[PDB]
Amino acid sequence: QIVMTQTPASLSASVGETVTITCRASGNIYNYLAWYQQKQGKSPQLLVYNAKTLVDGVPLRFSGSGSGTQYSLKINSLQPEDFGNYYCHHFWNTPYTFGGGTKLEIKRADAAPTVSIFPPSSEQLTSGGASVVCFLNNFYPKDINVKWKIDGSERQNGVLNSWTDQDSKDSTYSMSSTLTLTKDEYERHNSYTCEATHKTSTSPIVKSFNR
Amino acid sequence: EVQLQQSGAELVKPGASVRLSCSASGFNIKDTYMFWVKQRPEQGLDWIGRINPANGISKYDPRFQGKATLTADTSSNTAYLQLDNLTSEDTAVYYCAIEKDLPWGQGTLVTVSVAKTTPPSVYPLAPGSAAQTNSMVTLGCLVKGYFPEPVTVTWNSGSLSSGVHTFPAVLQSDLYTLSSSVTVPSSTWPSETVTCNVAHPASSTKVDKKIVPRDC
Repeated sequence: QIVMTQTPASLSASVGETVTITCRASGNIYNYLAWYQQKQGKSPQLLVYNAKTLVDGVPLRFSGSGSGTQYSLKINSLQPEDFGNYYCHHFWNTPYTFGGGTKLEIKRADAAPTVSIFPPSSEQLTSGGASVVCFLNNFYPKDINVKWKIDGSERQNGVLNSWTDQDSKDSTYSMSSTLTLTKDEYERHNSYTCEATHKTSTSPIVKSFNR
Repeated sequence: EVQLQQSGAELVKPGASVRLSCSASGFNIKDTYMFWVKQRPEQGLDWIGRINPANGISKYDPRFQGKATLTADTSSNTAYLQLDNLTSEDTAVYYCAIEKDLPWGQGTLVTVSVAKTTPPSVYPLAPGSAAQTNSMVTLGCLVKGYFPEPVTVTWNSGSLSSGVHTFPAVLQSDLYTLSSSVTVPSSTWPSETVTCNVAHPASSTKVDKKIVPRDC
């Protein structure tokens, strides 16, 4: 069948910039192509069909083109809500295959993580568990590292980290770090420290409670 | 209006079979081609096959030929997809769409697992009495110990919008853990009531937990 080969895999550009996502069909597809944007947790949205026709209700900044085996999405004057995935889809013949996608992140000025830490809820302590949590909200770039120093000593056991996706207005990220201990162990240590090291300052952000 | 409504989320032992339904409201199925798209968690879009409901003929991708079967009945105007001999490899979100200018269905979640349903336990995250007499405060909610997906967290019954971040769930011994934060100004807390509300449909469980200061 005709295999869609999409590029580039991951992309970073800033607001105001012009970008181009290219899709190369193994075989000729005579303009039977369509582009989508899938935002995290939502259904893929169609942008343009039949290679060049832009869908109604879709911004003029999204221009589509191509001929033969080469086709490419063009985003002139990028905007903050343009982050997401873009899939080029073929439907010349069966099976109608999808390209591998493009993770488009939005280049923005750097920003430091504003952090906060929370001791375990009174309620949880009785279940036989203790979860110390720390939220490092709103930073950019995504690279960031937090270390849990229990009584002044590093612990890396039972820590769960999760991150959100780029905000719609500001393009930043947030992360939640969770060190889960047994009620017993939590009770036999005092200071609990969520220390984070970003790229915006050389001296690490520290937030801790003594209990 | 005109839109496709897909069925609800599923929880199945492996080896089991499912039959998902996709409804067309305000338009007639028989006049279009309908296709289904699969999407493994964190992965991309796979086309399953298309169907023309009129003549009842469907075209699949060889990878799904012996796993999926698209069937369309114009009478109730509902299109279906049946999955056979489920395996972990089939746990994903399924989409329903028409080959034209119309938005696809919201998709259906099919979680294949031996793990039985388990309601979460939400613990409220109140700070340890530190200088909270500064512009904005950050409250938290930690939802954990539930299966399957998805849970829903909102703040003060959906009224608190700006400042909330619900981070994605993650497995542990086949149990998820998720958590949400909200940044309300120092003034509103606690001069007003901020509460974390979470609904886990799979177990007909909803839980409200009032974020309140820690004592002594």
